[PDB]
Amino acid sequence: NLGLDCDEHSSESRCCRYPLTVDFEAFGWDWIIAPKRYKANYCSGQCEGPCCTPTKMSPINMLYFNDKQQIIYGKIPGMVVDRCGCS
Amino acid sequence: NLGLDCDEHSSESRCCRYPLTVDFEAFGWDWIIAPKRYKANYCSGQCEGPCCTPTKMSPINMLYFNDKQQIIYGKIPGMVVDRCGCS
Repeated sequence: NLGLDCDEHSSESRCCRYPLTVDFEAFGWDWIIAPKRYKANYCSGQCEGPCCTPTKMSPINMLYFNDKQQIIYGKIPGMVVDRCGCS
Repeated sequence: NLGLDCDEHSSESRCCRYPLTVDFEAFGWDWIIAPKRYKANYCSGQCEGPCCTPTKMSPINMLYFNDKQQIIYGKIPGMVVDRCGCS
């Protein structure tokens, strides 16, 4: 398979990956220590039914408080869109 | 500029980003606690300088020992190839 990577304001119409930064403190996800922000990206474009959606995801390593007075470092899956495709 | 994202054995001749897993444990980089391996990717393909090279990079968050008996969590830049292009 083949994926496409675009900038914002590109003229590509096909299903493409675009940049997007997620900001945990902006949503009040207070229990996260780091990172406070990260580039998650997102998918958009014509698939002409099938739609443009993540076909590959990658993890990020996070430092956060849990429910049990612990601080966790852990690899959290499914956090970054690595590729977009029609499905 | 538009980037392409390939699987291994894709048959694409153009400049494209391919998957690649870096394994710190395999190279004995013993000051790194986590992650022991991660998806860095790489760039390969024809550009008809111009050479197929990374054009966007992403960090990873790492846990490691330093020179001063300390354990460090930090955002390490330039660790993941996010986009490949001809330049």
